[PDB]
Amino acid sequence: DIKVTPGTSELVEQILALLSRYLSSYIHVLNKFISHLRRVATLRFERTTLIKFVKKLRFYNDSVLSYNASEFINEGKNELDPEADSFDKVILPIASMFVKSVETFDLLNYYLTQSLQKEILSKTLNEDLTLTAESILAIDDTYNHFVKFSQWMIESLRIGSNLLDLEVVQFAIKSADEDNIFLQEILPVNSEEEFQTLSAAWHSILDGKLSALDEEFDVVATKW
Amino acid sequence: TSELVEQILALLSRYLSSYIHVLNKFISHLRRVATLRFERTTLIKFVKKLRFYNDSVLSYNASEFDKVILPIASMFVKSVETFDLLNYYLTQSLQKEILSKTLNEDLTLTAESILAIDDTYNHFVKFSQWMIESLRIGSNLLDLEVVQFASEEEFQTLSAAWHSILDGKLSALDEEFDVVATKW
Repeated sequence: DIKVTPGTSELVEQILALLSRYLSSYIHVLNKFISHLRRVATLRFERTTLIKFVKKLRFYNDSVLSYNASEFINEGKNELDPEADSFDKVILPIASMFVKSVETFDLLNYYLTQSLQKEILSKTLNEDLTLTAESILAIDDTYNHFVKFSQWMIESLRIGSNLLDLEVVQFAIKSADEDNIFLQEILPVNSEEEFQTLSAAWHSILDGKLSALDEEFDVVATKW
Repeated sequence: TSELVEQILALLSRYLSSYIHVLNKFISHLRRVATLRFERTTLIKFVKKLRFYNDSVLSYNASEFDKVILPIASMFVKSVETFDLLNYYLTQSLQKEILSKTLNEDLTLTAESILAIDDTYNHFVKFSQWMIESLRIGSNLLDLEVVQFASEEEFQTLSAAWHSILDGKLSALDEEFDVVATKW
């Protein structure tokens, strides 16, 4: 139904630029932490795990920044009947990349803010090596908003399926055995113009979450 | 084509269920090794995600162009990059940590289970790469990390050969999994 226009490739690159900024922010703070952890001999193997996760995030970020949206977008001259790309089809690969990246950040956040924190305390007692409570809060907040953004893109285009579902959203749903961001906070709507508007609002909400994250990340890296 | 997508997804479900099975057993056995408490919790996080993917795939009923291929390729890519993270944690970092904390080999993986884990992974990577490239749906957003460092009958025919190769690998894997589980 909805067809791509000559502004679509721009919109896709702006959406992907947010993901690059989210990936680049972790790359930056974890590069700094991994470098500091060279001095702590008992965290040798946690350090190699974090380096694994960083290599992956850099891989995703390098892929996002290499994507030439134009290559994958066939416009018309003005709705070339059978050949202008459908909008939902142009967004699907982007939503797919968001979903895969969100599920990585779910695993990495849990390692970095739960498991590792306890392990660092258990091995060293050293609160200087831990994240601040405000950084964990900002990590969780940003993650929840990228998850909701991703749900928003997918459901507003009706491109959703079991294969594009996020763990945390399905978990919140299934917790229907009884400020509820993922939940029956539903969504509906209806043209590329209307998509562009809501994605302009989301861009601004995500850009604010990311500046806050960066600020907390700058503060914690003070300790190192 | 419908029963072909169900065949491809079933291989993915078998790969996922096989890890779910052996890690559920590992996690149980770690239940009372206090020095391994927070490692056990990270494994539980990974298993919960593999369970989630598996349930997703099993619930998916093939009944719906780009809007069929791409969610499926997307699922394989996302599953593979996860097993890439989990294999590294499970066969490298955690193995060393286990040796460092316990001082013995009673909880480690066999050298053979590790070879099987890596062999299956490498075959799922080549399989995923083969499908995506042959179906000409490749993009930076579907690339696999590891592939960076390292014709109408066509699809049907190679699918068949891969289904046979993978079925074997999966069977070898699950063999080595039973072997390490008896070791514990």
